[PDB]
Amino acid sequence: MVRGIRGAITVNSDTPTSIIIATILLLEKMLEANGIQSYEELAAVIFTVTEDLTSAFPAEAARQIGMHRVPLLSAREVPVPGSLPRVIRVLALWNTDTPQDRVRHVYLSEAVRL
Amino acid sequence: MVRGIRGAITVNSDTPTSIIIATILLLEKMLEANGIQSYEELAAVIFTVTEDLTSAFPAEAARQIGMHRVPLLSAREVPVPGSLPRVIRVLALWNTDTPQDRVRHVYLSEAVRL
Amino acid sequence: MVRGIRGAITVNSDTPTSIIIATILLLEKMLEANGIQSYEELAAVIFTVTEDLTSAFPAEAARQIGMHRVPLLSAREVPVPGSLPRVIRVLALWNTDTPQDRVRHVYLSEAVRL
Amino acid sequence: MVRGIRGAITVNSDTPTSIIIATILLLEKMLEANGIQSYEELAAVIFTVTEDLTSAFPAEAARQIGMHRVPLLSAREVPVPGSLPRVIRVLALWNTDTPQDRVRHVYLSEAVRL
Amino acid sequence: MVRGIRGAITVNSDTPTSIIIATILLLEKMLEANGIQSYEELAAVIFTVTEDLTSAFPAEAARQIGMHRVPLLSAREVPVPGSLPRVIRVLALWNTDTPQDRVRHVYLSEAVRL
Amino acid sequence: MVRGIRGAITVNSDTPTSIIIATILLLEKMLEANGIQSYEELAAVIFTVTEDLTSAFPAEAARQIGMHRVPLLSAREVPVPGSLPRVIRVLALWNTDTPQDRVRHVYLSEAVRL
Amino acid sequence: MVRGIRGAITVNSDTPTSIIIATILLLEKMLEANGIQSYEELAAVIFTVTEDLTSAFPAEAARQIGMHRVPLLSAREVPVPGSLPRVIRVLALWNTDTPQDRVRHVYLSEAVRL
Amino acid sequence: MVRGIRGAITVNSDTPTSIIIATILLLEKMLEANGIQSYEELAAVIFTVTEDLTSAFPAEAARQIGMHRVPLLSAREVPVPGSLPRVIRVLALWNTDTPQDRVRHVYLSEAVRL
Amino acid sequence: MVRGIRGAITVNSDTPTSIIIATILLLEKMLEANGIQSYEELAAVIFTVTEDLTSAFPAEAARQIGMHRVPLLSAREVPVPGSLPRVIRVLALWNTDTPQDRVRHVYLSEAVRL
Amino acid sequence: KAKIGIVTVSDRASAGITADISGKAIILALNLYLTSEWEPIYQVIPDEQDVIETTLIKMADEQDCCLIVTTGGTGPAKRDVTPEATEAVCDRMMPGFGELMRAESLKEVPTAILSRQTAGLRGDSLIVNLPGDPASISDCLLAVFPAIPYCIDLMEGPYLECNEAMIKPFR
Amino acid sequence: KAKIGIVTVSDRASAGITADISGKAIILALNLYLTSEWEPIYQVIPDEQDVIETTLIKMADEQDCCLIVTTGGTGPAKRDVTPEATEAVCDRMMPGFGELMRAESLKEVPTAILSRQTAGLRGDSLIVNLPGDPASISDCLLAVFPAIPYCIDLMEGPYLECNEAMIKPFR
Amino acid sequence: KAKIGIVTVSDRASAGITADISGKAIILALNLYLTSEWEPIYQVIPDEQDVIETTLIKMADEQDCCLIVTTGGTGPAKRDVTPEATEAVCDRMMPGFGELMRAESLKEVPTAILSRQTAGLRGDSLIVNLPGDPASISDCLLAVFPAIPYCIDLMEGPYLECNEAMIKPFR
Ligand SMILES: [Ca+2]
Ligand SMILES: [Ca+2]
Ligand SMILES: [Ca+2]
Repeated sequence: MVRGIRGAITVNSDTPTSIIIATILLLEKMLEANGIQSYEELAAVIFTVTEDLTSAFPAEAARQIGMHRVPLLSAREVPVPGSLPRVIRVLALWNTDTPQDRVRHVYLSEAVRL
Repeated sequence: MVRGIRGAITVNSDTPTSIIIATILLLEKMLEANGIQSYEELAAVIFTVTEDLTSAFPAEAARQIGMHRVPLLSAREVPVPGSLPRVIRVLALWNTDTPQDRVRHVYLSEAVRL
Repeated sequence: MVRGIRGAITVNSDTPTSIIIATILLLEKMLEANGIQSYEELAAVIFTVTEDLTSAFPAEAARQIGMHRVPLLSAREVPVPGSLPRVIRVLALWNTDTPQDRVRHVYLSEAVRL
Repeated sequence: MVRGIRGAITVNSDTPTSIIIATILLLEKMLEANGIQSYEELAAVIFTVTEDLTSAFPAEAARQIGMHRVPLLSAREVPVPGSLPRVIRVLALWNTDTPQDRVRHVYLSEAVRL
Repeated sequence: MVRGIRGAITVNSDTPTSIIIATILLLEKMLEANGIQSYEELAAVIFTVTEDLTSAFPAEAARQIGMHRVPLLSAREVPVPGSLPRVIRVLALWNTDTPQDRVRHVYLSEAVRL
Repeated sequence: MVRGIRGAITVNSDTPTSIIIATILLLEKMLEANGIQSYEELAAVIFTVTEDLTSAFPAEAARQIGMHRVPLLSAREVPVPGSLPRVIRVLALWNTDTPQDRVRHVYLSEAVRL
Repeated sequence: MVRGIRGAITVNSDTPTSIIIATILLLEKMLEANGIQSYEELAAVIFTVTEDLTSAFPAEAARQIGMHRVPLLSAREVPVPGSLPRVIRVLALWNTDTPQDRVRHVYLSEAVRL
Repeated sequence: MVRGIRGAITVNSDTPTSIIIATILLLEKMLEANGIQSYEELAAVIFTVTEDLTSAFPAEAARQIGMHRVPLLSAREVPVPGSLPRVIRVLALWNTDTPQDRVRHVYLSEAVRL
Repeated sequence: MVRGIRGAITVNSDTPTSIIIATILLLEKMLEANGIQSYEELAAVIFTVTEDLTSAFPAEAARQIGMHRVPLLSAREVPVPGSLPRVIRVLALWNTDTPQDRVRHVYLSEAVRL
Repeated sequence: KAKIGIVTVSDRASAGITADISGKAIILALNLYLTSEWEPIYQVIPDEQDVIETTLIKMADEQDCCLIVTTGGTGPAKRDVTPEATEAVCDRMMPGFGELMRAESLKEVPTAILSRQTAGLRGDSLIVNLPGDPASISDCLLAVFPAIPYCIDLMEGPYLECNEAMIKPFR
Repeated sequence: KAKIGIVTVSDRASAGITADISGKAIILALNLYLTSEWEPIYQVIPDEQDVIETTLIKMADEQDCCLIVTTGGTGPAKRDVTPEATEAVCDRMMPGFGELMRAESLKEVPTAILSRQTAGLRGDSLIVNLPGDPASISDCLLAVFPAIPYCIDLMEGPYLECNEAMIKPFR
Repeated sequence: KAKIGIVTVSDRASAGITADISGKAIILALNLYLTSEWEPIYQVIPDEQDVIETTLIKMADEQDCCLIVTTGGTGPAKRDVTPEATEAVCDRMMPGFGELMRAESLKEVPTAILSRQTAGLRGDSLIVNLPGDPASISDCLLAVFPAIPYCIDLMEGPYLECNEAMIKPFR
């Protein structure tokens, strides 16, 4: 009995400091919005980045807030022409009985346009 | 208690109309084959596309059939030399107690060769 | 109620024989470490490969040990400069009530450095 | 005591047949609109063409309608980015006492946009 | 009975704002220097620009000071090596009985060097 | 009441000495042929050169025979493929009541072919 | 009976002002350190520069402090990869009975690292 | 009262180990052949290398045999086409009253051909 | 007790015949100007050539006038932009008690400009 | 309608010796830039700091100019005091304007470092210094003006709309 | 342990309306940069110049912060006065900080000239202004921070060691 | 003859501990630059602001220096106060000098933003701050000096002629 949680955020530059910070912010905001109390509730978390972001692993930011015992995976997003640049996307798999329409998805900065 | 559902379909061209249509067809066929009655049964859905398809997000097609409250994610497939071109792949994560051997996977068009 | 299992392994060359073998080894080691008794326990398995590995699908190796009824998906990893080369990563989604801190993750060969 | 007459016309291709025909049409229309009765009334006629038209002299078309005794000159127009393509412009110098606001200028085909 | 009036002016950059302003200044100065009281006195006005100026039509500036009923034409100047860069030149054809040596020609900014 | 006078001449090379000399010769011949007695009779003179002549201004030659008080302008001719190379063309605007068919136009050297 | 004197100095840029100044400083410091009282004591002076310094002759700086009657020669240093950049080296040949271990060699700025 | 001593030697490759060793060998052989008993007898030593040798300073080898208090300088040899490749040349300036025809010059390996 | 002697000469071409001849001339002139009676007076001779001279060794010319027992060395001069082309420079080290201001330096052909 | 101030600072022009083409150029540029209604408030004054200060204050406080553009008196000449007068009447300065103008001009003239233009805010009014040279006027405005409509936006001033073909402001 | 000040200047954040993610971002960056022990001294204050001055002075003199980083109130908005408060409390200014930050941002937004950030020294304390925009925070710090540990070195302050993989300071 | 001031600001050099090669370098550069007659007016002083101010004022007002070049005391070190002393004695500042010098040095060292040099005018005298580092002296002068003869021209000062092979000023 699992619910996915989507998140997204943009950065202004392809640097490690920016990607990690944005990811931390998004991750923390995703957890708070849904009232998650422990990392033990997470089956797994998957990240994607657009092709214009290569300097850092988003997964590193999750470990900065102690998600060591949570399984993480990252991949590259489809590079659609004209699509929003420099986006970090998150799919958290959450062990919960929360109804689908009661899950809260989090879109930050310019990623709100998505 | 989750079961994955795999799907795949090919297109003849890298255009948005083709990718979205093929995806809709595959998605609708995946749901029907397994007797799913509501989008609320889906934890999440993940797509991949081969590197020769860049014009559109497959996730857009899912929203065309009202999968707004379902969390979606897309990524790029490994570009193996000599591998089947122009493939959209789907992994739906389904909340069900269906036995593994009773889940129905859907391979359409030239993707049947997979 | 799902737990992810992470694995990783390196290869010394981009050939099909090497990628498939390494993947089989990693997969078998992941299952043994966690005491899994049947493929029916697996919701799904996701693979990623670094951009320097293109000759083969990791998913093919899973089918070599009879994971036919298990849903598989593969994607490309983010190509971070200076990051460990030639890595196959696995995320298995496991139907279990095992505590998060009792799940065993498997890092083999040079991938131990991760 | 001289009045200039401006004309302009576009063509769809850089061929001699098209440029000469368009020029003849424009020239004949310029003369008719102003009620000119003889080529002897013309001090001179100057043409310009955009840089995407090189296959023919506009002055050749004037000689096709018997402007042999009229002095003709042609030059290249300024190639402004985003400006209307493939334009033939004419400045006829007319010996007349016609008021400035009673002279009739002629803009044909897509050149009307000018 | 016509007298030409020559003008010239330089600009420091190939931008529309600069070319139009410089042209307006030159045009206004040409008219004032010769005591012209109405645009109706002008048979026609011809402009040339050096090849390093392509962003704008000089003729546009004349229309900014209401020379709508005056016929205008523009062309490219000969690109002589080592010749003064970025020059707008004007030849106004003036209906007047002014003696040739009583006509006043106007050379502005670095164009004074001409 | 103005009549244009056309002239043309060719040169064998793109050098300043050749262009200026040819222009002087043409100019002097144009004036003599029409019986002009003073530069005061000229409203203006316009030159064009083909794109294979860039080393000099034709207008400079007119000033070598004292046409200082005469307004001069030069432009580039349309570069038609296969058209006669290395041509200097002149259009003099002459204040005269000479009939159109009594004006004498001057074509020198290989420019006679025009 | 001759003793060589070695000197070296670095500059931050390949400009004449920098090379000459640095050389003067080094030369003056070399003379002072060894207590030389006259240029007449110098048999000769040889300079070398690294390949990243080409804008000036070091020998010119010696003439700025009046070494006109002293014979000077300059050459290029071996361009070793990873070797200190932008170095001016001096070998002065000094007529003296000073013991070898009593001669003072002068290494300035970043050249101290040598 | 100074005598120069010339030496030369070849190497088979542009590596530091080879250049330094060859130089040491040549230097030691130069000293022995002339019966020099102390480094204090040397005013200075100058080296040149052909353009195909860039990996090391020859001067480094002299310091390996304790020539610390001896002033050293190196430069690039003229790259004559067809001239012997990979040559290290030495000019030692020796404080001695030895007759010119009693000084012994040392040419080793393929450098004997010089 | 040593005095350097400087010489320089230019050549019109990078050929062996020219470089050797010019060098011989310069060398002979250097010796004569200073009244040297024997090659035994020379400690050593050093040459430099500009980078536009590569066809020959200057040292070869010295051996053409019997300087076999004299130690010779050659190097490349610094290639300063705008500096005099095609220069052969000589520094002879002369065993003499001649005062510094009584030594005669020799600059020949266009090298006089130095 | 938005009101924009144009201040020509020049002893020669105010004395009626030289014609003020520098000031005329700014007005021409602004007419080319703006497609919205605006009223030019224009005045020629000598290189006297007391006069300049009073002028800027009168334009920003009394006549309510959202933007005031000055020209002249920005050099090292003894009388050039326009930046000083500007700094005196403003409560907050905008270093980014002078920095960018000098940066764009240095690609041409090395003597661009002799320019001392600044920009500042007096209440809800933006004051910008341009050099006296008529030719440099267009290039200087073109550099900083794409930021000016948004600056005025942040001060609750008039919403200036522009001719995109001439200039493109960022918001 | 080295003590670093973080000052969020915002009426909305201090009033508890908007969440302060700008301040949180700076702390996250500094945690990523520094591998040596340090204590964050953090406070949210309104856009009131008297309050800002007092705050900066309290952090540099009383609490002994070697580095104080502010965010917000650097724009042309009427209430934005952080640079003024900074200039008031510092004995010496560092023009090079604002110059570089605006220079790096201009490659993106033309409106970077509307930014008025400066930096200064109060005794042995370096104070640096960052813009309010959370996204611009990382890029601004990344530009100037490679010089900050050496600056603090010159003032006999704490020897800050950095994570090279994140940032590389020059000494 | 034109008179040019050279001021070395350094506690160690004025105390006679360290040799002043920074000041010697400026004189060497100026000798290489100028082909016209000029007299160097040179003095070494400690990092004391009262002394620096008095020195600059004495050189510009009493000894009539058209150009005064200082070196040292432009960093974030506690004693470095040369820019402050410069700003105190000048009636008008030239921001373009410090802006360009920092801009050229940033291509090398990221710590170029720690430099606080400025330039200003006292009456008819141009004062320019150079860093203390002897190596940076040539590159800093080379950057700003092509504008200095024309600056001095505008103040009715001496007409400095230059060695084109060494440096090319713009007029
Ligand atoms: Ca107001
Ligand atoms: Ca303190
Ligand atoms: Ca004075």
